[PDB]
Amino acid sequence: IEPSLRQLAQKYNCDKMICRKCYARLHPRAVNCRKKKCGHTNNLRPKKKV
Amino acid sequence: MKTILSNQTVDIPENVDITLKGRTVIVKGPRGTLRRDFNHINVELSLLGKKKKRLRVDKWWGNRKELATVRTICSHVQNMIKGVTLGFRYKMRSVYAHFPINVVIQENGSLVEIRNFLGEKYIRRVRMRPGVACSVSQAQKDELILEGNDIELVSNSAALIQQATTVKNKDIRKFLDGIYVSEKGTVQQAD
Amino acid sequence: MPREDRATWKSNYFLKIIQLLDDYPKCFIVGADNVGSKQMQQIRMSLRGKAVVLMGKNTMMRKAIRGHLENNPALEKLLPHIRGNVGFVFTKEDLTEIRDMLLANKVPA
Amino acid sequence: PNEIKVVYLRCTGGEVGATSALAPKIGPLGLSPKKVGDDIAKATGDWKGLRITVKLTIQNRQAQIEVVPSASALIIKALKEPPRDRKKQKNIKHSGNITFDEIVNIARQMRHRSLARELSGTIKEILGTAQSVGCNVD
RNA sequence: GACAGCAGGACGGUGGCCAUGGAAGUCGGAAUCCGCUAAGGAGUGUGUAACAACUCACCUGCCGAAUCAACUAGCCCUGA
Ligand SMILES: [Mg+2]
Ligand SMILES: [Mg+2]
Repeated sequence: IEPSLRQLAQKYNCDKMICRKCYARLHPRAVNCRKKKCGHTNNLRPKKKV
Repeated sequence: MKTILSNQTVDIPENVDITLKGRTVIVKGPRGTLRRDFNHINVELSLLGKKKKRLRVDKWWGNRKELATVRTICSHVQNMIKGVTLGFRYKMRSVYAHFPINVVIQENGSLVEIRNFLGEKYIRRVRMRPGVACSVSQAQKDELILEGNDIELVSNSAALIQQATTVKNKDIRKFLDGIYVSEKGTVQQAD
Repeated sequence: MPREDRATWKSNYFLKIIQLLDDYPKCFIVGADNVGSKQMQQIRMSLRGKAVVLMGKNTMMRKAIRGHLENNPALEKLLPHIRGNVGFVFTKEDLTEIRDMLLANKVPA
Repeated sequence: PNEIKVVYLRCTGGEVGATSALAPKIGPLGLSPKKVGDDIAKATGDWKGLRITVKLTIQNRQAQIEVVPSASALIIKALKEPPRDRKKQKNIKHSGNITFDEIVNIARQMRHRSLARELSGTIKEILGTAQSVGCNVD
């Protein structure tokens, strides 16, 4: 299962920030949902671990 | 606030020889030649220096968005100069669970054919870009190396591979399966 | 941090550098890559007796001795100065024996 | 030849080695009972109890449990009677007054490691170190 | 000489202290001083169940001129 490769796959699919209003996956450092459908809010939450 | 003449400084090394016919940039080097078309950008391009090959990218007036634009030309000319000297190399370790993933190169380095992909029966035939080669690397478990000149084409190929390997209707925090980009680098090392 | 505060923030280093300014001929230009372990005491303890080793930010020390010089010379320790982690044991002792003891006497010795 | 350096096995209050540990002395080495039963049997009688150093410094086909301590064990040593508790006796608080000189008499066999001068060094360091002793010498 | 970026560290009296279930700053508790300095928080955390590399706080080099934080109102967008 190779935990370094697990770190790589979790880097590509786990540690993202999810916006509470637009529900889009963004980036681990991002502050704002880039979508027009909510309008660039600063309302986020981290993506849930197992 | 309608600024004036922002200018970026692009050094050019000794091996490569640049030649522009307008906003169309044509670069020659050891690893093939290269060109792009910057027509829609409306920025003064000029070069100065007898065999020193300094390039300046100059935009007058503008807006804040266009002062943001004037650095992007500098960065793309930097990436073209890195490519035409060295070339870009993407190293991808395939991460597989209880099912293996078989990856073959079907014809001449262009076509990539992915199999067995979580036990799916569907053979996944993916067509890469023109101007880029792909090889299963040696001395490492299921590492796949893509080599090319234009970084947009090479990384679009890598994106096509990692979006060909995408898990449907499951958790994607479990089922961490796919072919992902692990390392970005140059063709010739130590440079 | 309000300039001097007469406390130990900014112009106490700019009291020590400029008040240990009239006791020496020969800043010595000791520089080490890392001192995180007991290397700190390896700098001071072996060179005690005449134990000094004081220099803060080289960014602080750009116009510092220039504006508060009044010593004419020893500003020929100019732009060869800033660069590199330099500790400055400014001394008053005999000849090169100081540098000789340091030619190795902290990191492997 | 068959010699090895220290491991610092302590945090115990008895002697001999926290149990009858003079039988499992053999193992992944070739040592022998040379200082597990005589010098520790005197060292408990000399500097009895209170979890000092006592490391294993094997030199030639034999053990060597020669004790080389430093501070905070040598300032927990500031006592005149150990009326033992054997466990759990209300966490017995030996916060005891020390005499006027912990400066030249309780520091001289302990020094060469404070990395300073003498008078501004070890003397002033042990006063900041003593967190079980503090009853104000004055 | 900030601001982010690259480079260096991130101690010692001191395996300090509550414990001996670990704790040698890393689940928890009281606290908390000082020295060396360029600065280290009797240590933000990563991670070995624990020992350890490691980072953060804090500090120094290359750098070059504006940068950061709140708050307000015009247009536009979300709300629709
Ligand atoms: Mg389901
Ligand atoms: Mg509207």
